[PDB]
Amino acid sequence: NDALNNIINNARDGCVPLNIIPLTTAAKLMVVIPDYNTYKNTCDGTTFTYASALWEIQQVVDADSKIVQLSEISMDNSPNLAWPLIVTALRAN
Amino acid sequence: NNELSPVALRQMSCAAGTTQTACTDDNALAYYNTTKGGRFVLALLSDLQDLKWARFPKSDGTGTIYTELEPPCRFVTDTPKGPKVKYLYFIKGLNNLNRGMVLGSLAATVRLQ
Amino acid sequence: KMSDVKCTSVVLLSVLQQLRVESSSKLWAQCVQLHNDILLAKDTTEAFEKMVSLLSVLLSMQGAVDINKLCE
Amino acid sequence: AQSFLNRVCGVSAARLTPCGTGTSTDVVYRAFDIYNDKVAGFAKFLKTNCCRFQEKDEDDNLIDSYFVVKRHTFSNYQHEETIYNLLKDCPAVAKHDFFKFRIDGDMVPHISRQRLTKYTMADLVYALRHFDEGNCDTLKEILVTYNCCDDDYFNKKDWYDFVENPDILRVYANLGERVRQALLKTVQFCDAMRNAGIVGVLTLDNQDLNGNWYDFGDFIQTTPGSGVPVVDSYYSLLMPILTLTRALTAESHVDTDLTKPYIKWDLLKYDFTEERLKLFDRYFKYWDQTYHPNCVNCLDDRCILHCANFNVLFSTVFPPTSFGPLVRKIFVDGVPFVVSTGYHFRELGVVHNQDVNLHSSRLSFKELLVYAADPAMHAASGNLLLDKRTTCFSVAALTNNVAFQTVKPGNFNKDFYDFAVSKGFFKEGSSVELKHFFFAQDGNAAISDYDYYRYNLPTMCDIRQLLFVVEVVDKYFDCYDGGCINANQVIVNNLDKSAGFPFNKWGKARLYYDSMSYEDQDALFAYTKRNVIPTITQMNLKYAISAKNRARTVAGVSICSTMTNRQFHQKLLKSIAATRGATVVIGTSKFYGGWHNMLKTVYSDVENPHLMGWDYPKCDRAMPNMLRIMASLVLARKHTTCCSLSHRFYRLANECAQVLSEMVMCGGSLYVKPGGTSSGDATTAYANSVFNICQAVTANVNALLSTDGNKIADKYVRNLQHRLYECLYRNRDVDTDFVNEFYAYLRKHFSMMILSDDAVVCFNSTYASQGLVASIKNFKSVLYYQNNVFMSEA
Ligand SMILES: [Zn+2]
Repeated sequence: NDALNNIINNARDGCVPLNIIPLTTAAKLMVVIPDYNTYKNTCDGTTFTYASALWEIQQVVDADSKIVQLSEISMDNSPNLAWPLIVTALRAN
Repeated sequence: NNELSPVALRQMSCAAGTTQTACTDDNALAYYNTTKGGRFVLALLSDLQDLKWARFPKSDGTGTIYTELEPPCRFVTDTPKGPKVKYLYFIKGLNNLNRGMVLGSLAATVRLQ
Repeated sequence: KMSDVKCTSVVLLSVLQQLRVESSSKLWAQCVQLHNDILLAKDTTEAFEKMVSLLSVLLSMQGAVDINKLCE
Repeated sequence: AQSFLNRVCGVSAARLTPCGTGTSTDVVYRAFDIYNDKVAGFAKFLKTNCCRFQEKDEDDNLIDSYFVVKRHTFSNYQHEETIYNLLKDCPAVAKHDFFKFRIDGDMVPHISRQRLTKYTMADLVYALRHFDEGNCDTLKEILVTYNCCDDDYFNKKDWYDFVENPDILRVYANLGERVRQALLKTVQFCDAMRNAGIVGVLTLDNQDLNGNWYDFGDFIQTTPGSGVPVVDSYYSLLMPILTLTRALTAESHVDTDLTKPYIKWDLLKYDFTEERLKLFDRYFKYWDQTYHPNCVNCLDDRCILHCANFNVLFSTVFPPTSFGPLVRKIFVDGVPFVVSTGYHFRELGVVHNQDVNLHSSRLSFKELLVYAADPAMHAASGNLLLDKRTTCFSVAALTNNVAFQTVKPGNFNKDFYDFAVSKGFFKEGSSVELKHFFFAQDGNAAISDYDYYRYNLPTMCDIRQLLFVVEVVDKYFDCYDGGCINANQVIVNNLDKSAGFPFNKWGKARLYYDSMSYEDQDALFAYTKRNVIPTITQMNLKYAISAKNRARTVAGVSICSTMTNRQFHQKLLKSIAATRGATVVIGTSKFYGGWHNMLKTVYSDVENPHLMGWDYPKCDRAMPNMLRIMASLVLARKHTTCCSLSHRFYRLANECAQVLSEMVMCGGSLYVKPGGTSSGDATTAYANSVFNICQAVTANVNALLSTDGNKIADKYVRNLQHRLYECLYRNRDVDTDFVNEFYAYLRKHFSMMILSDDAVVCFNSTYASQGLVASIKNFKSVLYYQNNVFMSEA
């Protein structure tokens, strides 16, 4: 990606620590979630910023890889779900 | 409530000068501690304006050491004819411990101005 | 006595394993819990409790034609 | 009486209330740091030359301030006077006041230290290093005194724990800031005491708990502008508290102010130096041996210890992204790559490769390999991840769906069991009854386990006594030999195991130990003596009988690590493995009466013998880093010819990157391993044993010094202890006479047999009761203050 080549030109020397490359330059985001609470506190709505950039939800699969719409996740449809849902969001821009 | 160290640091006279060769055989006053390794030396005392090197025979007398000195510390002792300028060189890179015990034994021995 | 209960449980969870029950999740959770428990039991009673409260898991399946095996 | 009590209320806040007696002194049980000419130590005496007044408050409630009035010699009264009169300025001085008062016909002098604090920094540091839950009260009374938490907390049992109730941390944390305060005032103090030209030493039990100082006795005069302090008892004792309570956390805020948020280091800044050095020069200024951030510049390893500490401290203030490999883009024949050209550990400063080379056409097997195992390529192209099941800072993903693990049951063996009952077994009430089983584990097994590294903290371990007991432990290993070897001398067993990741997509070690010449392997080895090779690692679930339903994991390491650490250690590892009759007993069969021989060794004439073992609660997660480096250093010590210097230093670096804190391909993703060992590399059981011995010694050192001074009877041992302290703090360099002396003393009264993390000690009984050999309670105390877990006595 250009964005990398950017970020490396911007280097002081051509050396950047690794832990900020997949964070800033990478695209498709995966997220794990254990609970409904953490869900509604951290990936609630249809989008969100995080690491200071926007992200869009695509699909929310679960433990058995069953597609689950962003609707069923009520507070109270929760105790009927395999719980560590995987949210596959995207580098929103 | 925690006393430091009752001392036993001796004082001799020997050789020092300004350069490796300028050290005349008798002009400096060594303060030292004979530790596990011979008469292990700590500090120098003099009256001359500057002495950047010193020379002392070894444990058995093989060679003469070429031990440089500190930018000397300034002070004035008293001799029956008034004040008298004196310098206290240290062997460079000598940590606070022995500097401290040397000052202890010294200021004990010599009362300053 | 009870020692056979622990044994039977080991056989049993092995069965429910090989019947491909782990495609679920929540199943495998409740089962592995019942297992890990009776394998620390202390008194035949609550054992037998967890025992049946498991076994029925298998019964609800339809891989077994127990009407056969009960041939004696 | 009162006129006195009046006359020592001087001019201020006349609200006093003598919690003393009348006009007599007091008797306090206070824990000094003492070292005259005859006694020595850090121990809890009974002091009594003081009258003590508790200053009260308006509304006539008590209030934490004090007037402490001491009575001593006239001559000393003058010394203290002229000194105080020289130095009544640098605000870290508790405002004294002298006077002469009459008791009877006696004109007794009196000094009045004004507004102090009931305790002193001593009581803190002491009754935190030498914990013992049966009676830790002063801890209770401090922690409530400074609003760290309200009394109710303490009755909820397991309040002192760590593996349990780990919220306890935050409680300690609440204190931290005030500790920091002390440091700062002391520096002000030191500067004054220099320019006014004084000499003396600072000790903890002169320190009201706020920050001031007082007990100005033994200082002596000097020229101005040339006064020296002595700060190597002070810090070097204060060291480990400094990262229990996190006294540096008020240093990341927008201006060292709890209110403001944080600084935000721009994501790209990895260097960080003049910061490190500036922090150091503002806090530990009067320290007495140079400090040089990047440990590359250090000399004989011991300077590497004395700077690896300060880094393990200054590194809990910088951000946890700019730690780790430093990638950069290269060109394989006009083709952009990203490869890890360096590293930036949490201690070892910055480290840069030394044979790096851009723009290459065709790359051979060697470098091909060393590229497929760097995580630069792997994570540089993967989906960003964020996990809310752990706390360990995740990093990247790889697949597009995580993988879940499960651990099937065991399977029965009916017949043998049917036999067994047929022989009249398991008939109820038996004293043999099944107890070990094949426990089964559900889905999220791994990560729900690998989470445990959150039990691992940073730590600063006191630097002086460490720089000594490393020498004694060293002495325990003077009967072996090792050094670099060559390919045709390593020896592999069962050359068929796993090969970590990703090399396990292609087969076992048959290939890689096979698809390479000897010269291949020698290029590799004598290469990493000048470069760094960050690696990965896999976690595996064990499947075997047990007795506790938890999980198990074993870190399968990637081949480019073992394939060198072998070559580098094999000679020693054998030399230990095959020697009969010593301390370490790795590799001595228990068959053919070899066991009996083991015992009739580890007895060996210690007069009044008792036997004690112990066990380490969560041994391989909670081991702080410093001790791991200490193990690796003691092993490499014997390499003095094969290696050189920079060869070693990069070799240590390669190990610390490959087993201590590198990424962990747990599950289907990458995390970071903040610390702790890793039970799968090339040098475990040995390193565990060494660490273990380090704990046993440190316990004995404390048990010695901690003892009072003037009840020791054997004048010989008293002169030991005294000599010990002297060699330990005052001195700077080793006393081989003393060290040999000590080692012998131990072998005579505290003999020990060691397997990898599994001990037995046979020790001289009545000594224990006299406290000159570390009985159990000292083990509690050490596991606490420098393994920061709590070793139950069950
Ligand atoms: Zn250094």
